[PDB]
Amino acid sequence: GHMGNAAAAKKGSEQESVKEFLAKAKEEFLKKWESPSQNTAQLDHFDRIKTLGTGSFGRVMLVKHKETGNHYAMKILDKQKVVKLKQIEHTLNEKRILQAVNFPFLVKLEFSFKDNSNLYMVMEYVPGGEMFSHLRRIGRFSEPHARFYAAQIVLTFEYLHSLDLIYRDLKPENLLIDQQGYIQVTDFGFAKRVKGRTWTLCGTPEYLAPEIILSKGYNKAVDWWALGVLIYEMAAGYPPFFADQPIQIYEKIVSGKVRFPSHFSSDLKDLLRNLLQVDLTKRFGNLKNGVNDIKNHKWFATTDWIAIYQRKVEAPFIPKFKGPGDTSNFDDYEEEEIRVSINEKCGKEFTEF
Amino acid sequence: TTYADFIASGRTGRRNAI
Ligand SMILES: Nc1nccc2cccnc12
Repeated sequence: GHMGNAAAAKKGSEQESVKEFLAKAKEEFLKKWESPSQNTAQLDHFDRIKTLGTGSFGRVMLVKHKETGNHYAMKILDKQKVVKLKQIEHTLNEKRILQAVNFPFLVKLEFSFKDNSNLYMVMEYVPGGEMFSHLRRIGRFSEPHARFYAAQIVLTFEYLHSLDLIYRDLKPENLLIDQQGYIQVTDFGFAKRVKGRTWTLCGTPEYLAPEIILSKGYNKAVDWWALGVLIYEMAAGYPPFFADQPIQIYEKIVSGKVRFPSHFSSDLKDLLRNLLQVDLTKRFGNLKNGVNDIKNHKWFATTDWIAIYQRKVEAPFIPKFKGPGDTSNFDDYEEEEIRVSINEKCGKEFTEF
Repeated sequence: TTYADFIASGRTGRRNAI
């Protein structure tokens, strides 16, 4: 076969060890998803410095903890706008999952709290900027470079899915680069605990799996489809399905046709054809062999999965950082003043936060 | 080229969720 007796023995043992790790990981997770944390700080504990990113319902800002001096990234969401966009469930999901997970490539939540106007989630500051920025700047990553990042997503999804969590917003915009050149997954706005299927239409058009577009109930296989889009985008410089109107994007996605740049390796196209597989019963990550159809694919043959997890692998690049409060790896956004209303807003909607 | 068509499109910036 493709493996001799030595590699076959090592790989099987590795698989048993993954199962042992994941069972332990699920135990630790279940405690915090039953008994979340709440009210861990307050706004005046923090000096606010600069906006690191903006979204429809709030912003993320660099902040400094006054007593610690440590820098943090503070996500501020306007409670009324969240209610307005029917994002209450999603916001409560984000906080409760973030406080309960623990993995080297998942951003760590330090504090969370709320006031009359806003919800606050205070995360570890990841200074190297979004993959989005580095990718657009360089154009495309080499295959070894894309593979290093993709390997981190494969492991993160294996962990999340074993906890019955789906992520649902994979894209370069949500992947931060830390000081050692490794990925931090940020923004769990659409992450959700799911044991069977879930049904909300959400995500980003370019990354939506066909079953989301066709209004079916879906499961963790949409994350594996989204990994296929991510690897394509990283290696090509553009995603496999794009158009000026989302409806044209959706039409390309469901057609079950994808074209590849001529510089893609055959190993890469074979993996992507198996991830970008419209048929749910044939998509890699969703078969009897689970994530091992991905981890054992030829394109990942040079990947040392344990070494990646243990962060022993040299990164393709280290972001340039000239000091702990340096935001040069982030774009500049218009600053607005944080106003905290005299009256409590949407107090009942967010009782659990 | 496909890349030029991409930069020419309105989908090269940060993509809002749906
Ligand atoms: N934890 C973070 N660190 C730095 C920048 C970030 C931008 C958006 C969301 N989270 C972030």
